[PDB]
Amino acid sequence: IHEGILFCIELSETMFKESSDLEYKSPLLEILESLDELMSQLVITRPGTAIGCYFYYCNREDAKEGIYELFPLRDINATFMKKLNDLLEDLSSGRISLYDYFMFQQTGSEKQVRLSVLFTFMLDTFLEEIPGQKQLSNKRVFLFTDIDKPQEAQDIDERARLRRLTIDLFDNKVNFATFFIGYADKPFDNEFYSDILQLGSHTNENTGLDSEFDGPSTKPIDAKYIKSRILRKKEVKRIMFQCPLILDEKTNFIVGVKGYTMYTHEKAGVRYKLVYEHEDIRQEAYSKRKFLNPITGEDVTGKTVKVYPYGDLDINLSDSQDQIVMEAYTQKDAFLKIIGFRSSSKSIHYFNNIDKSSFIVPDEAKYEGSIRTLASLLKILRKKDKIAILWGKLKSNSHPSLYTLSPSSVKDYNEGFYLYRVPFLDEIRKFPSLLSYDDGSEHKLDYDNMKKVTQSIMGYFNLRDGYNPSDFKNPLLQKHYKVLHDYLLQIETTFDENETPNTKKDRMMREDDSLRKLYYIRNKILESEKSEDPIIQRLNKYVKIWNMFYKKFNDDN
Amino acid sequence: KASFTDEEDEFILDVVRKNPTRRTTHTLYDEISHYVPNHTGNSIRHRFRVYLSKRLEYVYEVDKFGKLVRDDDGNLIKTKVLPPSIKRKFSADEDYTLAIAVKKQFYRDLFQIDPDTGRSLITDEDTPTAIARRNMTMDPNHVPGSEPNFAAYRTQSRRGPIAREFFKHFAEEHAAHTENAWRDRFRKFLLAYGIDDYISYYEAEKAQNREPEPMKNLTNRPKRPGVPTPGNYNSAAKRARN
Amino acid sequence: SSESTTFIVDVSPSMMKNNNVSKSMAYLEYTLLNKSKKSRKTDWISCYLANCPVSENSQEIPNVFQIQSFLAPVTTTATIGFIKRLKQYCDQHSHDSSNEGLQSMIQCLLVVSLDIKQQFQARKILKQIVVFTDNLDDLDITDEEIDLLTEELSTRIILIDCGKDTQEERKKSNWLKLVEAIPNSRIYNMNELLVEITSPATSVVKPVRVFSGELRLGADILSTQTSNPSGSMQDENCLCIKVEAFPATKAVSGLNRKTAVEVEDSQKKERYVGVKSIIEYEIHNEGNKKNVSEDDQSGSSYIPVTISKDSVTKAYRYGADYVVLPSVLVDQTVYESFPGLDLRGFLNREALPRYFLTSESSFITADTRLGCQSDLMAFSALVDVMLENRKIAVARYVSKKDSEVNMCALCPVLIEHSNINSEKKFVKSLTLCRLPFAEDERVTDFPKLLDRTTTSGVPLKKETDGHQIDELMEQFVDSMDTDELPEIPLGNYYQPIGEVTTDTTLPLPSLNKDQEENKKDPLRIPTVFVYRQQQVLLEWIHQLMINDSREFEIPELPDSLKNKISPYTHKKFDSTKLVEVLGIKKV
DNA sequence: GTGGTGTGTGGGTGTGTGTGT
DNA sequence: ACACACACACCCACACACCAC
Repeated sequence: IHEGILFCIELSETMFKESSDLEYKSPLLEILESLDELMSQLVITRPGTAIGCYFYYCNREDAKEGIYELFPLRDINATFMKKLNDLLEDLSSGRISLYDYFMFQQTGSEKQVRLSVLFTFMLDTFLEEIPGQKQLSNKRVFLFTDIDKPQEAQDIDERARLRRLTIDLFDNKVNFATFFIGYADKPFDNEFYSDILQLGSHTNENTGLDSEFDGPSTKPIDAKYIKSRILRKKEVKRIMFQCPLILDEKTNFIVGVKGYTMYTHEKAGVRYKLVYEHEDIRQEAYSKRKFLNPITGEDVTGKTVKVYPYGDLDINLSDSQDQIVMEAYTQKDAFLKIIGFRSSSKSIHYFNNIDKSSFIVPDEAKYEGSIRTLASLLKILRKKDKIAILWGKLKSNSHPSLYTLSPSSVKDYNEGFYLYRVPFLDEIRKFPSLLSYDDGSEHKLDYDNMKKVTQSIMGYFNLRDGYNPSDFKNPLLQKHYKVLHDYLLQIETTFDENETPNTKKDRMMREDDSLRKLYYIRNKILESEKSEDPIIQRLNKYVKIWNMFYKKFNDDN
Repeated sequence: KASFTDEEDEFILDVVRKNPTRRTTHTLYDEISHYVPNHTGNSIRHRFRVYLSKRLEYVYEVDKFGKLVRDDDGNLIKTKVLPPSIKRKFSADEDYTLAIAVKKQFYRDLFQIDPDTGRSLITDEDTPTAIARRNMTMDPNHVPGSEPNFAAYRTQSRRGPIAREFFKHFAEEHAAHTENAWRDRFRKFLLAYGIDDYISYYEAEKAQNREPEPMKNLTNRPKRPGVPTPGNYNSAAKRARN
Repeated sequence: SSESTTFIVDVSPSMMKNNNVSKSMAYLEYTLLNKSKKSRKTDWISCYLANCPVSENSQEIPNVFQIQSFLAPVTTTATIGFIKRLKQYCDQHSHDSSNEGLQSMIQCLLVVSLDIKQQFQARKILKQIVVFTDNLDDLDITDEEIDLLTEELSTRIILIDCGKDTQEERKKSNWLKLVEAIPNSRIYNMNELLVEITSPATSVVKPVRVFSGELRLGADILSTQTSNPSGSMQDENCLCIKVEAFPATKAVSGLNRKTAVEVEDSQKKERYVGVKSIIEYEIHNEGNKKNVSEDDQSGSSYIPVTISKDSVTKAYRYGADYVVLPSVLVDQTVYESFPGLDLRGFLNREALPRYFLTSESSFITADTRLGCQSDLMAFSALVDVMLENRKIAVARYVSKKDSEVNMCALCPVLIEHSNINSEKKFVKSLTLCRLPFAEDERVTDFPKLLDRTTTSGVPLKKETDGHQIDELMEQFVDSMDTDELPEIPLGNYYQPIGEVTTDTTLPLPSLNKDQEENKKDPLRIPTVFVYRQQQVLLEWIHQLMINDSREFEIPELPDSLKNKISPYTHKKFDSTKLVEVLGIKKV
């Protein structure tokens, strides 16, 4: 549930300098902006995350032995976002430069911190658990640096000491997440950090294999990808289900499977707390479901029996009878059974979704030889477009369904299967009873002209990039959490209803990301009208022709 | 939102109390939903019917002349008796009376005699006074001839003539409600059911000391499918008022 | 509308010895227990016995018995009583008082017609008589008899042919004259009815409109995002079509259960009444002080306290801060949206990943009850061109003014209609499913699968050998291939209510013959848990109340249901060697 | 004179949603 | 997934009306 991130950023003369990679944006400024965006997103997605940020080597008097604590390892707080946004505002307005803030004088021979004290501080930070906040379930360190060859790199004995410290960190469950930065004009050497941060995975002769885990991925990332890497590394794997996949029943050809929800439904205000406000003392108020006898009125919760009402008759099936009745098609625990493989052109449809899909990945902690089986199955399912029709329930307390295990394409970075759910015959609703059915088919010429005109319009608004969820923030959640944020910081809330048409429109597109693109569509239509060039003047002419065809038909019939 | 904010319940309860003659209607709740920023007429009517109908208690005084009703000072009086609806339901006695009236009118049209006794008369030297009512004389009774007068008369396959005068006279003599309701009741229920059939059914049920049910489920006319329903009070409208 | 059904079960020894009376009793039990779960006040039933050995009738006519008078609403207790009464009559009159030959069954029809005309003299009520007779070519209803019968009956006859045997040719007569004379009269074989009542029953949920607004492309955001009496047609250089949205694929809950408390009874039987749920709020007073001692003495206390809902406020969460919003800001914490479908762009079907779709499906169709047929042409042309170019459209979807804002994908789909004419005239409509937002995406990075590498990125060991692994798995996937089962055609996936509505709530083998041989689709299977518990309840009622049994004898799930939820078999194949070479061992 | 159609009501029922376990 | 309470859509037989040839 909880998680502790620890932003550790190493300071260098190049980091302060703006790079042409980010179009004259400093890598340190990019990291700070990524931190701000990450905290803003996490206060909505996952408020339980704990975040801290430390800089080094800096000359601040506040810096305890060379490490500067922008904000400690604490739970997400609005005060820290306000502090970081003040920092960003000072950087943007030019009030204080990064060099002035961090007191980093450009000499070309600036001192550096020794990694031993850095790693001990990393270990000690996760040890000083705050009494006012809950324990850390997951621990991470977001390591940013640009100096690939520190002083300790030359030595080999202190390399062993650093390895010992790294082993202690891993034993304390503090996994690393490296962000080593390399430039086009300056590549990044990976030997030292790879040497220290890995366990030394070596094959264990002919008496079996060794541990699959070896250490963090120390591959350098270009400065172009700093923000994209930070923002997509903040998410924790939220396991939905783990149910055995019984490919063949009789021969016990059964493997383990893990299930992760690719997407969810984020709601505006489900996270709250019922508060009993009595004068000045505020405390929690809990809600209970008290059951009442409609005859006597007694509190009957805890002494009720479930019965099946058919007509004016209640059928009291006991526990054993319910157990036997249910077991005709499903067991007590979650499972998924391979029923049959089918082509992908007859099973995956875009007009029959009933639920959000899940990501299936092997699980070898309960059934050995699952990764091999599912890797071979994934290889086979693609290169001849097919699926796996499944049958089971993903939760112990749920109802079975027939799914369509589909293999991920080679485009997606993630390797695994997607588990769509096929609607039952009951769930497939019926098309309504329309009040007219002679749309345009009998009028061949008018219908042909109108549909060719609508086809012409459609070609103008083709989405080259395709749908990207990151481009669309949820307007309700954005407004709700913005109100929360600016109330917590005593920032005046914006309210006005006498706005000019120019500024009200700007506010509407600022609050809604989709409205920006809708205004872009409207502007694209408008510009085709005003422009004198014939190659672009076609869009407004097509729209006007469509609007004339629209007006004609309600008169003819 | 998506609640009813008890002050809102009291507001709509008071609005219903102001018009007790429209408590079960459908337009009143549409107007309320127009005035209330939230909730639709269907939702408001359901809320009142299920929950707030138990807390009506009293309705502000309403008379035929008029609404509302105040005292000498100008205060609002609250009464515990709810005025009847705007659509008066029909009963067995009303249907029986209508059937008897139509049967007697049809019998008069053909045999020129009105049950039970009197016969037609024409003025020669002395008049029967007012000519608006029937010029009838009871003296030549009982007649020596044998006639089906009147219970033996069979009225099937007869549908007129009736005209507007007969129904105006019926509504006046019976001192009953509007003529259009009687005309529609007659044409749509009695004729499609049978005047003699209902007469015999009512008489038989009365003989066996049982209450006969009035005519029911005799629509006889289509609901006109293919056109919008006459009256919609859903989230679509929500009509604009001025 | 209002409907009434009447049942006539032949008791003559041809039925009794052939056990067709048991089939009739089972069918009546199913139909009446189906009618009881609704208990409509306008659903009349009445059962007679024809060619009965002992006759009791309201009109003093022999060989005619009314074993059950007219009943409405049908109830489970009444159904059980009537069914066990008919069973007792059958048991008592099976051998010692069995009739001979075939009596006059026409007399029963006249009495039933008279009773129907007594109960429903002139009401516009659908009256129905469903007779069960074992002989059609044997009983003789002459021309005068059929003429008088069709003069008497304005009601339809559903005659069930309980006696059918194999033969190189089938010929019938006599009974067809009465069926032909009376319109809407039908004839079925009883085994077909038994098969129909054995099959699961599909839901018949009425299509209720969800959204009503405009599908606008390029509409000005100033004239569409404002509370206005007029719609988006304030500009004349945009595209606007009035559409409405109905559910298309909604999840089904399990069979309804009720929590109840046992109460008293006349014979100390079981009577259950549903409880009422009231919400109640409480606080915990943390007074828990314990006195010190030199032993195990550590007594203390911990009790809650109930407080009203009036003095309770929501404290929203922002990171580590739980704050309560002032009244004015609560009005500001909600996004004020407006209904409508705003098109963002058109992308190819494969350019939208299938896992993006995140909610239940919905229909989009031109509004015909509040718009014009110009909307119909515009919508149909848009759907047709989207289908022709294989396009999906992403749109900003707000159903109603207070609802959330969604980004949704519009998929063009055709739907097949029988129509009044023989021409099928495919109906064009879009299908709407919502796409995720920025905050919805939970995509992480997982370890690679095909060519495994360590966490640091160096390649992993190639194990022993993978040459045979993929060949054996390939044979496994060809073993269970279901490509021989045809898929439902493009257009018949969604069927309109007009193809499923029936004038009578009686289980019949139906006339829609297109759905036959199109259930081979391995992916479209009937709901199985709901039908399983429905069948279990039906069998519980039957055994434990009608047959007076003592121990429940839970039935087996039918092989028709088990077939679609059990492994398929196209080519015979053994996976034991593949298991051995894949090294699978449960831990 | 009489048939045809139209609105709105009186008493509901059906379907979808939210919340606590 | 689950039951119960609640919000909103939908219905329809029919009193009550008006209009037209």
